[PDB]
Amino acid sequence: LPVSMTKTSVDCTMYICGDSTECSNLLLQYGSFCTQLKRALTGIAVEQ
Amino acid sequence: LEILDITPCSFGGVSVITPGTNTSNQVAVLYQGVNCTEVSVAIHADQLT
Ligand SMILES: *[C@@H]1O[C@H](CO)[C@@H](O)[C@H](O)[C@H]1NC(C)=O
Repeated sequence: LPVSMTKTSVDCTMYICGDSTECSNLLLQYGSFCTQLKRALTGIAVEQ
Repeated sequence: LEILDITPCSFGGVSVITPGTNTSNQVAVLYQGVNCTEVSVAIHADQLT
């Protein structure tokens, strides 16, 4: 019986816009879309 | 005409340990998945974002 999976901590800016200030700025125009993803990944780690 | 690799800068994560601010104000910091002999020289170079 499996008990847990590998815990992941993907990051919005580093994954999407690697060290690009303009790209990060245009990501900020998307609102808090990805803070949800960070919170959900923290959650999945916590449940593991 | 030689071969050179390419590596991540230092990509990692920062987690902050703290008791309730109603209890104290001291903090201790984490640096996720990075040998921090590398950040110890990094703070000396002040290259830490
Ligand atoms: C990470 O740990 C120490 C401290 O830096 C050193 O042996 C070396 O940098 C790394 N060791 C391994 C086994 O990756």
